[PDB]
Amino acid sequence: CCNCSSKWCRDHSRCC
Repeated sequence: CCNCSSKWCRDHSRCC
């Protein structure tokens, strides 16, 4: 999935 180091990842993905 994306990286939790970027707000986009936390917003464009629920893997965080």
